[PDB]
Amino acid sequence: EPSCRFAHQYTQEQVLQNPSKFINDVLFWEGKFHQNNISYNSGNGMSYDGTNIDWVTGEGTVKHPFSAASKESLQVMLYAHAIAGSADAARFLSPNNPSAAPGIAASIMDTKLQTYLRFNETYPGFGGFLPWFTSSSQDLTPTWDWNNRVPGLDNGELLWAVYAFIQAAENTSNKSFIDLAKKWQTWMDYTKTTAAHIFYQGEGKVCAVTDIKNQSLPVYHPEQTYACEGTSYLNDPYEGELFTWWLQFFGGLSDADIEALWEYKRPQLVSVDYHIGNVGPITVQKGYWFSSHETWKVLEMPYYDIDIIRRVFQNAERARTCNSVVTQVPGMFASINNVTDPATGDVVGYISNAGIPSIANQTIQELDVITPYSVFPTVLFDKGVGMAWWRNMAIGKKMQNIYGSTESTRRDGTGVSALLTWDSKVSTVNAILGGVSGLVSQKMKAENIYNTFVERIEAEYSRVFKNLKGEHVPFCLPQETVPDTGLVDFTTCN
Ligand SMILES: *[C@@H]1O[C@H](CO)[C@@H](O)[C@H](O)[C@H]1NC(C)=O
Ligand SMILES: *[C@@H]1O[C@H](CO)[C@@H](O)[C@H](O)[C@H]1NC(C)=O
Ligand SMILES: *[C@@H]1O[C@H](CO)[C@@H](O)[C@H](O)[C@H]1NC(C)=O
Repeated sequence: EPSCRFAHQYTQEQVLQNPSKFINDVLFWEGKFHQNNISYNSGNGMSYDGTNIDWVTGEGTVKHPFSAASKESLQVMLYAHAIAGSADAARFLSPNNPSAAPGIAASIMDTKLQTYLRFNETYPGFGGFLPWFTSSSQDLTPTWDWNNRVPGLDNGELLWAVYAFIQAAENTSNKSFIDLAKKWQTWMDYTKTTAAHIFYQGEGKVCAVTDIKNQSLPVYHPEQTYACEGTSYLNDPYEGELFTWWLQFFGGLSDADIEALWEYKRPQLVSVDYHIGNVGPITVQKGYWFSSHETWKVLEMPYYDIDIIRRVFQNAERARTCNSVVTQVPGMFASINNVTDPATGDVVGYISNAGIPSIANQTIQELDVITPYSVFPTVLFDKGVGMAWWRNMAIGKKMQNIYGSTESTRRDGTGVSALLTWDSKVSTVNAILGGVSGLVSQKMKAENIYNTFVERIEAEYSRVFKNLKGEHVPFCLPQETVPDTGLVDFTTCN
């Protein structure tokens, strides 16, 4: 029912007055991203990173034929909600027939698993993990750059997503769905047997990227070797922390090695105070860039069951929203694709370093490009405020399309990334659905690792964050709009 260009059909206050109505429109159009040759390959059930859309028409043109376990995790998390019978996930997957959404998720995940297993057979050296892959043909291949290279961070995200999906499928008591869950449990369980050998160097050091001698050789072939790429380790509180937990619970590490994981991580967990103009001080967890993307872990594991953690991450959103108000930015910041050059149709590059410099490890930042998915952590705390920010960016010229929100816009409104990706779109969807931490905590409790998670993560956070300021500072609403400088809405979405 909703118009493609629904964002400017609402006022800001109307979004706050009824977030659910607005979200219902959001989910409908976000759902249109979920099509063959747009966001995934229906032949092998594998994600594509996304696709370019035509500068003028806003229709799919040039797909990204590659993806990674990180995008897989967004797709899988959605399917976890869909198979559990979530009405919102159904709005996304199957709006004209909600009752079919579980079956669609089940079918694709069946097809997907087959593809994962063919990849494992052909490339056993990955030990059941996924590199960046080409998904445009029936069988997966590593992208050229990712031959014999496997990232811990991305796989950590996928593994907890699959963990959630398994629980969701089994919660249905549908024997078909339970059988599917058990096959996925086998896939997931295999990674437990290889994780430490592939990614754990020792003394609490976990490879960010592991270099494989030869991906064609089995994990324990007499010639096979694994080594960390350089001295980049998963040692910080951002997305890589999901993989830390994988090693801890399932990797077969000693108690001394588990202690070493958290000890080596401790110096990267830091309390800092945001304070600009009359906003703050607000005590936050120091970010890498304080890109929204860095908070991803809270959607996969029940971090927010711990009050000190919930309070620290709530503070993040006080800082994030109000920072944009005080610096007069009509959106918020996250790692994102740069604008499209209209003459070529090509994205001009990728902007990793977009966040909030004053509360970041990396202070050298590009802040000319804003993105709707920057709201996903705000959405977890306050759907209304999250969606108000989302709306403010989506009303920018060309920032809605027939597949939902557009990747990104310049904050001065002189350029747009004419692109769709899972990262810029379905991150937000998964935040709207409340993450999968609920499903995960159920399975964690059943497998008696929940109490360990809570004890450990409360200890680590409570040791650093002792004297919170700014907890009285309300979330801020957008005060500036994206300038209209002559860009024209897509002809299929105006
Ligand atoms: C992956 O391949 C290895 C080695 O051929 C095999 O032992 C393992 O069972 C496979 N993984 C799964 C989940 O079937
Ligand atoms: C990697 O192992 C495969 C499988 O035996 C072998 O055929 C291939 O030549 C190896 N690659 C290199 C560069 O040694
Ligand atoms: C993004 O594009 C702008 C021009 O629109 C350019 O000045 C900037 O350096 C680009 N950044 C990246 C990281 O590609």
